[PDB]
Amino acid sequence: QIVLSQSPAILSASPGEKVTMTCRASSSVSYMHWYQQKPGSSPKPWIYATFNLASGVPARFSGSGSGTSYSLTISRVEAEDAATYYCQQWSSNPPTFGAGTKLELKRADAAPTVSIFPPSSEQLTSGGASVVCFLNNFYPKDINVKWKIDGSERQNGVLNSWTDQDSKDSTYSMSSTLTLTKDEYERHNSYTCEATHKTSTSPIVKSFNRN
Amino acid sequence: EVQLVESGGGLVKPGGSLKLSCAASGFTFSDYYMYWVRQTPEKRLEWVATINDGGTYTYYPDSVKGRFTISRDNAKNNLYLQMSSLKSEDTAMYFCARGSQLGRGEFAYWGQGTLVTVSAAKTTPPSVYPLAPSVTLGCLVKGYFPESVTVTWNLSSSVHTFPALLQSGLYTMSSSVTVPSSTWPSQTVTCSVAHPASSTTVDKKLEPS
Amino acid sequence: TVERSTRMGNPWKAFMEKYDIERTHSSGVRVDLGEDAEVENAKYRIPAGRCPVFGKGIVIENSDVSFLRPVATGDQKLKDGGFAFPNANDHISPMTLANLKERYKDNVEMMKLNDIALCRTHAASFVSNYRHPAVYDEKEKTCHMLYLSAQENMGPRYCSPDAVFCFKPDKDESFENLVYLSKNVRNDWDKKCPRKNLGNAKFGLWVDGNCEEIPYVKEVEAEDLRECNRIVFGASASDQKIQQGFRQNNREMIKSAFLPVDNFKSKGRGFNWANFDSVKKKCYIFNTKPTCLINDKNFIATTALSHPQEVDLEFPCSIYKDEIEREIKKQSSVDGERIVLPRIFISNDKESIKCPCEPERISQSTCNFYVCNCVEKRAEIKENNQVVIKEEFRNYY
Repeated sequence: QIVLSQSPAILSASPGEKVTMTCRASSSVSYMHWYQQKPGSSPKPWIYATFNLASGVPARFSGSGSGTSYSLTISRVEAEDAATYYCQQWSSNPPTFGAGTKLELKRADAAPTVSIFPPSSEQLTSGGASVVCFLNNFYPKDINVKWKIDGSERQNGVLNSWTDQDSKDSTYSMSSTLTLTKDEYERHNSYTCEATHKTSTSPIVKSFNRN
Repeated sequence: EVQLVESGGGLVKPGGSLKLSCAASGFTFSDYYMYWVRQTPEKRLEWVATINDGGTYTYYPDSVKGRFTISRDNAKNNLYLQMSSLKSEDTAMYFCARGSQLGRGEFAYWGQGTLVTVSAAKTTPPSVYPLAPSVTLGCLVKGYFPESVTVTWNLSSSVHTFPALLQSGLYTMSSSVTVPSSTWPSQTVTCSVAHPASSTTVDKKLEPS
Repeated sequence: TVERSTRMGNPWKAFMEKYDIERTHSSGVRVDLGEDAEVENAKYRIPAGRCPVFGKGIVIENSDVSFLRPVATGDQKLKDGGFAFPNANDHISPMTLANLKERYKDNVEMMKLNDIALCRTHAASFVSNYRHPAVYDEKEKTCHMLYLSAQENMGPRYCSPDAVFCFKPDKDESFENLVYLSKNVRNDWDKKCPRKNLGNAKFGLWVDGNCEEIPYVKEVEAEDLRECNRIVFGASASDQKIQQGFRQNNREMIKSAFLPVDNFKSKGRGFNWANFDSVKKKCYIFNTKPTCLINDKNFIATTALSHPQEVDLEFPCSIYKDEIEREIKKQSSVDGERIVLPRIFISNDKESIKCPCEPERISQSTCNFYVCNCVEKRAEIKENNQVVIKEEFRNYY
């Protein structure tokens, strides 16, 4: 097994910048192929054999190297380049790939559209109760979320899932999901998804009542 | 254009068996080599197997020696992969792939992929719960296993599918959508949630106010 | 079932032995002065090449006279006659090919020889190890014995613009049908020395199971194949007072005219090979013996010894398929046996290679060769075009 070492693992970059990502083999190699992968699709061939760009790829991209050091090079980044990039060799058997380099993109620091929602009408009558909150179109990616029941944070039943970076604008989105039983849902009144982002300082609260 | 379409993935117990299929079209299938490539949950691409033009020589790594068996029905343009003595290390999205006129060991064409989940836990149907209050909406999809499930609505540029998280054995995900606030409930919105592994489809209309 | 061999051979060894010019010629091409011989008393150097030189001849400077005309005798002053034997009677030189078959009619093995061999065998019969070099004109089927063994005389003192006799060897169109012959040109030259140019081919180096390009080469401008075959002959292996003796009809001093007497003989080492590109009109010369052909339709592999025009179009396309299928003589079908495949990653048959990925169909190959790249080679081309075992696999071989 030839061990290909991609570095950096993450590469944030504003639209306009020339940005490069590295790939490093254990034993020597003749040439290195590269692949782009957007989320929810198989990786497409991007550069064939060090230098030669594949069919349909923008000429803004570029590639180079020798022996063990190889390097994909963008001349000017765009929001459509927001993808994970993989280097691969088949100059010694078995063929091997790198871990990956996730190109993120920068943007003007936008705040989310927060919107708390109650549990569904059906979920209650034969099961527990799941209180929900969405945070759509924001940047940067880290965003703290607190679930306060009667001025008291629950913490245990919360699951937190982020989206991939959107290919059009370059924002992120999140869906926080608080979980309870139908009994302990009916023991409390206040339900708030307080969200702490770098845009405000003071948190974006979003509450309801059930009277 | 070149067309690769995988099928026949799902839940399998650790130690059992499964066979895959890969339909081929838009090129003379017998003139090319065919391969198999997998991708882990950690997002690690790994070569699985190689087969030549006439199926006279196959090649495999020592990670799947003896267990795995690549094969091809050139008669009606198909590629397969038998998978004996399965393990949770083999849990991945599986891709068939094709070479090129250039002979440099490249992966020029890839199918969409087919998912093989290998856990001793059993199948479960989903629980489609609607989410009601420009305005945002959504559908919670809790208490299912294995992956995947795919939510489809009815404005998809303002649609976000949150990836699943293993809560406690069963996977839990949500999916949101934004519409003009005037166009609901006057135009009634509906999400639809397929679970191919359990082999069940469910849909729900969000109620107003 | 399909394991790969570790032994690193070459299928081209037999085919390419006639282009190993140091081995098969063993003397210089342009100027050929490889063997020493006594002439009267002192020791002199003369032609010793084991192969014929197709298209070679001596251009005399400031002369309408041919070098194939006789040596200038007595009253013929300024040495402006030529290099061949005096035209005394014509029972030793010149000869028609008809009169060689008439003279040596009764002899069995002389009549079995070819036209070039017959002329030479005859010409190296006249009396020491000194024999006279010959020139066989194929067009006119004539056998010219040369009296003057010399080839170049183009020194700094007596030759630049100003009776003293100047000359050099060259390949012009007037010399193309001639064949320069030492006393040692082997009678089996037809099956051991280069004649024809190899069409659909450039020379290369065997780097573990595939014929690769030579890195270190001299590019020059050549319009046709003739200009490339001329240039390489000028670059090729070279092994480099009298007026009063000449006009007395001296047998021994004229025989050793302009000859050197202390060993800078090439023994066939020099810029002897070239690859001609028909499309680019470039001629790539080099001084390491090639060990294979690359099958490229835009190229013609040529040497300084080769003919300036003739081209064998039939590349040996079966060479790889034959060597793979002979190396399955562990039978002495596949069910009981497994197969140890030899180290050959190029073949006209794709299935025969057993490549780990899709091989490269070479567009430029007339043979329709597939070339398997995705495989760890155990060799490389170091400095001076030296094929060497890689550091990683030094200890096994």
